[PDB]
Parts: sequence; C-alpha cells; structure tokens
Amino acid sequence: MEVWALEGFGVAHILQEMLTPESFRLLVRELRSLALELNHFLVSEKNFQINRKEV
Amino acid sequence: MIDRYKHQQLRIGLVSPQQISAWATGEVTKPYTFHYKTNKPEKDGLFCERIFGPIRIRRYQMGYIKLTCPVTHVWYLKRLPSYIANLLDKPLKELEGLVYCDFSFARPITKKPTFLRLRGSFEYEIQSWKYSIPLFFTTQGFEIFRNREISTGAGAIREQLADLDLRIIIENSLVEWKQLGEEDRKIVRRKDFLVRRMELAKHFIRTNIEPEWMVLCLLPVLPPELRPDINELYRRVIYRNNTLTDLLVMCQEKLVQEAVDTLLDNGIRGQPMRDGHNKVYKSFSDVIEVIVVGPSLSLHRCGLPREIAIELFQTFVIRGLIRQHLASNIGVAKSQIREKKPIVWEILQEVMQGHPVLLNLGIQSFQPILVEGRTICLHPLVMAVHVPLSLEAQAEARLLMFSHMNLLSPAIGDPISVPTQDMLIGLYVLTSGTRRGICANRYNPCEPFFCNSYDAIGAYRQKRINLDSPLWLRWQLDQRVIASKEVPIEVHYESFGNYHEIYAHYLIVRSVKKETLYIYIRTTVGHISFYREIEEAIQGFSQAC
Amino acid sequence: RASLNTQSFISEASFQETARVLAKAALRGRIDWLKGLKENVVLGGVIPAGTGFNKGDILFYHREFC
Amino acid sequence: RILGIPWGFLIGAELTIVQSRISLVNKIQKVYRSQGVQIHNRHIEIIVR
Amino acid sequence: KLHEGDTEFWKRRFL
Repeated sequence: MEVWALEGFGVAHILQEMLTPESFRLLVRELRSLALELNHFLVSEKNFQINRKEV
Repeated sequence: MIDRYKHQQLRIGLVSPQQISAWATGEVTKPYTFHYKTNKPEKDGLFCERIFGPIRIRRYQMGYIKLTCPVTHVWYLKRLPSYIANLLDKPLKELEGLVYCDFSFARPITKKPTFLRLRGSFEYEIQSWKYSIPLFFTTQGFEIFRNREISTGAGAIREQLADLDLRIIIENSLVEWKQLGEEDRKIVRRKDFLVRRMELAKHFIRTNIEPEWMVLCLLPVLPPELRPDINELYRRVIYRNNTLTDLLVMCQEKLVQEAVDTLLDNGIRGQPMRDGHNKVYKSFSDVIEVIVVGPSLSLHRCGLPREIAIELFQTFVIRGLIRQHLASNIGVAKSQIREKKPIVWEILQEVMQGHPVLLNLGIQSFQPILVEGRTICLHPLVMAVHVPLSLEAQAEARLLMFSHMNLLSPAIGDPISVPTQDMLIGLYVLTSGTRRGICANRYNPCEPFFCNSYDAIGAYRQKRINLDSPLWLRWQLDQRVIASKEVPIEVHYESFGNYHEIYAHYLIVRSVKKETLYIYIRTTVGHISFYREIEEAIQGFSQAC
Repeated sequence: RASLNTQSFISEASFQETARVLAKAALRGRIDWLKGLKENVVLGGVIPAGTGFNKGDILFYHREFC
Repeated sequence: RILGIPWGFLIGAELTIVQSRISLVNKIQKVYRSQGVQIHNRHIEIIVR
Repeated sequence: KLHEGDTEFWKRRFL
C-alpha cells in the first residue's frame, strides 16, 4: 500500500530510493533453476541497436 | 512535441541444453555438501569453489547436473491442460505411463528407416523383441537401431518432440477442425483441443523455442548463496543419477525422473514427498509462488527526538563536521557523535533544516524539528521514517508530498483536514450565540453599544461582558451578515424624515432627507472572535508573503 | 480475470498463479515492453508516471606590430 | 439474425457493452450511496472500462 | 437473396 501511495503522488525518484538490483538479479537465478531465461534488452531510440543488460 | 522514446523489453523463453552449459562453464557430480572434518566445501560438490567461486560470485554463478537419462519438465507434462500431450495429440494417461509406468512406445520417430510393424503404446513387453531380434542382429548391432523401432521413458517423448513436423500439425488440425464443423459435449471439446494445438505449433515456428526443450537433458543448479530443502532435493537427484550411470534400470530412470519432478514442482503427483519430520518438501514452484500529539505544531512540521534524528541524519552530521573542520576525517567525526560532544547537536539542527522526511495519506512529508524528550511529536491532524538522499527525491518530498498541497481528497474533492473533536466543540461553543425568548427573559417584555469590534473584545477581556451576552456592533462595511431573508419586524418612522428598520439581527438607520445608512449588528463577542480570527489569518498571511 | 489477461506477463506472474503464467509465456517467448507501473517496480527502475513520465585561435598572434 | 457481416457483431457488441456499463456503474454506486460514501463516477468508470 | 457488403441495405434494416 505504501508503494501505491507513492505512485499516486507521482514521486518516481522517492519510490526508486525506497526500493534500492539484488531483488531482480536473484529472481533471474531462481528462474534459471526452472530452465527459464529472463533477458533484459534495451533498444536504442537513436540507432536501433539492442543491448543486453548485465543481469 | 516528440515523445522521449524509451524502448526496453524483457522476455522469458525455454532454455536449450547448450545455454544451460554456457551458464555454468561447472558440472556438479557429487552429493556432498560440506566436509565433516575440515568443515570445507567438498570438491565437485554442491558448494565446490571451482564451480561456484571462493568462500560474491557464489550468489550468481550457476552449475548443472548432467542427467544420464532425459527427464520431462513437470510444468509441461502434468499441469492441466498438458502442453506435451496437446502437441503430440496423445492423452496424458497414455503418455504418463511412458514416464512413470512400465510401458514402451513403438515407432517414436518417422524420419529414419524402420522395418517393424509395431506402433503405439505397449503396456506389456514384446516377446520376440526380448530374445529373437537381439540374437538375430547381435547385441552390438541391435543397439544402433534399437531406439528407432520402440523406445521407453522420457527419452522416447523427446524423440517424438524433436521429430515433429510443426507445419503438418497445423494442416492436419485445420482439416479435422472443419470436418467436425460440417457435422455434443465431445465435438466442442475436440474443436478446442485442435485450436490449442495449432496455436501452439504456430508459436514454435515463429520463435526460437524448440519443443524438445520441454524434456530436460541437463539440470541447472541454483547458486549456493541462494540455498545456504532445496539442497536435500539436489542431493537426492544427484544420488540417483550417479546410481543410474553405475548400472550402465528402467525402475532407476523412474527414480531419477520422479526426483526431478519433486525438485521442480512438488504437489503435482498426489501425496508429495515428505522428510523424516513429516514436512512436505518445497520445490521451486512453491518458492516462486511512540507517537505523541503536539497541538502547537504547524501542519507541515513534525518533531523528532535527538536519539532518532542523529541516526537518521548521521551521514549529514559527519559531512557537516568535516566541512566546518570540527572533525579531521570520517573516523574522528564518528567519535564526537559517539561521545555526545555538544557541537554535534548544533550541526544536527543545521543539516535538519530544509531537509524533509517521510513518515509512514498514510505516508506524508514533513519538515522535522528537534524536540525535547524521546517521542515523535505529530500535529493533531495526523513507525517508519525515511530521509530522502538525492536532490531528485528531496525535490519530490518538498514539492509534491507536503501537507498543504494535498488539502483535497481525490475521491470527491472534499477537504482532508477539517477540525474535529475538541477543535469542533470549541468553535461550536464560541459561535453558539445568546439565549433567546423564554430562555432569555422570565417574563414577556410586553444592551451595550460598541463603536468597533476591538472595543467589544476589550470589554470581554476586562470581564465586562460574557462570551454569549448580546451586544450591538457599529458596522462600517457592507451588509454581509448571513441572516434569514425577512422584512423588518418593526419600522420606526420619525416625522422629520429619519426611520429605523429593526430586523431580527441588525438595525438599519436611513433618512428621506440625507443619504445616510448606518448599520448596527446584534451579535456576541463569540461571533466577532470567529470573524476576526479568519480575517486576521488572511491579513497576516498576505503581509508575510 | 482481467488482471490475468494483460500485456505484461511480469504483472500477471506477480499477481496470481505465477507458475501457470510463466510456463505459458516461456513456451512462446513472450515479450514484456514494460509500459505499466508494477512492471518497472519489480525491475527497480523509474516508473513511467509522475516525475518519471516521458523520461523525466585566430585574431591572436595577428595584431598590429606598431 | 437481423444484421449482416461486421454489423450484427459490431452493433450487437455495442448494445451489450453500453448496457453492461450503465448497469455496472449503477450497481456499484447503489452500494456506496446507501452507505453515505460519495465517490466520483470517474473512478468507477475507469474500473468498469 | 444475399446482401453481403451492401451497407445501404443494412442501414435501412438498422432503421
């Protein structure tokens, strides 16, 4: 409910501080134990090149 | 304007055996956790330092188990509706016995030559297949083509998946779907089966996911730091898998397959595996699934104790000591805070000023002030305390979350901080005017005049009048008194031209000769006090801003 | 039922029936473009709303000799 | 049975959806207004959408 | 008689 209240105010940077990533990096490894891979890709809006984030 | 485009995506997909190996390289081959004598991680065990790292990389480094026999992934076989059964168009009953019962499937493949007229699932064993055929072709020559006429276990399923022609599935499903259309609870059910099968086939074609990856050849291993239940399940899988490779049987393959099912998703077969203390093992599927009132405080402020404030703002107090050269470095700045050197509290007041904190409209932002005592002091119209660190977070707290730009609730637009309880009775008693009628006079009747409101209030302070005693107030503004819209009770009209209009709450003096218009209001100092409080609040704020 | 038929498998998997959601999405290589709020909360990024919305020598040495 | 292709389904869906939205909002607001709870129809219409 | 694609006919029956 605290996350919802912060989102309702639109305080995006306060929410980021209060959440921080180890929570997501640990999630990827547990999904890997089930033979699933979760890759995070960034597509550049300038040259359309895809970057695989180090997760 | 042009949007600031941001294109980010994440995808999940089934993982190839090659990708599983690429994660680890790294093979765990021993069921040992830790040595009893040296208390060191066993070599090539679940905690091997050559596989996972020395005792931060142990939180992220994967390993893998090389299965002697392939095992189906329990997600895609048993969770109804089954994906493997739907893709192969075989009932899960006839396909589950190929995994957990003593059955065998004939003609698993169709892309290589065969010379036997066997087909389908054989619950028993072929009699001639046991002695005559292996003898006729010799055992060494028989093993080459043995797993092409009839196979068993999860490996037989993987051969069927790998040899599937996904484009043939789409055309066969479509023609069968239309044939049922030209022709009651089974026809509809069979149509839904065909649509799911052709939908499933299409997704494999346009993606890089291979359907044979639903049968696991390698088993990825969680990093040790995430498993400081799961360890016992891993040892159980390793133990039986090492036993099976020593024999090289079908009963042992079931033990390996069942153990992997327990590791991946327990509670899918019936009675789940339980340990000696009667506890059901948790698989990975289970894993993934004081305040004191302060009435003098402002609406935007709060009071923090020294003991709480110094911990919340310790980083800023240290920087303030170093900046003003009261402490040489970080180490000295800590000792002064430890020893309660009085210069610490002067710095604490400085760094707290202008730095809002979040208190958890359940969470709001207030400007903290140091208060005496040991308790947190909140204003009467309102435990976790958060201190924003970055300037972006401090800007949001001051400009978006403060208790004065959120005076209206979003539900219907009502005010939030309306006075209540003791605040409300004080206003009610203050504005409850004079007694009237039979409550004011014992008998049927068949008051001071004040030039301005300050004289009336001054007479009240000198105990000359009571809070609810009626009085007449000379009024030198416009007629702005909320009252019943009524004609005068009485008009007293002098023959020289002046007339007095007596209303229920005010008297108006007018004339037919002059333009005079004098207003006297019958009120109490309580009503005057309430009007003055709001008016002086508005005037005071305007002058200060 | 509407919350389990969204455009983000991350939101569905963190709401209810995580194993069923992830098994189906993984088999088809489902892509989440992270347009919503809870999607980015899980990833620990900046939500696309509020303050996060919309990405937040000549003439020298050439003088008169005189 | 009355209208043809992309008109029977199109108009039929509009009538059902418009009727459903009117009744859903009324039913929700009937509960809160009987309890004295005032909520703007904006918030309920967002959920019902 | 079939009337598929005849918008004017369906407009008349809609009225």
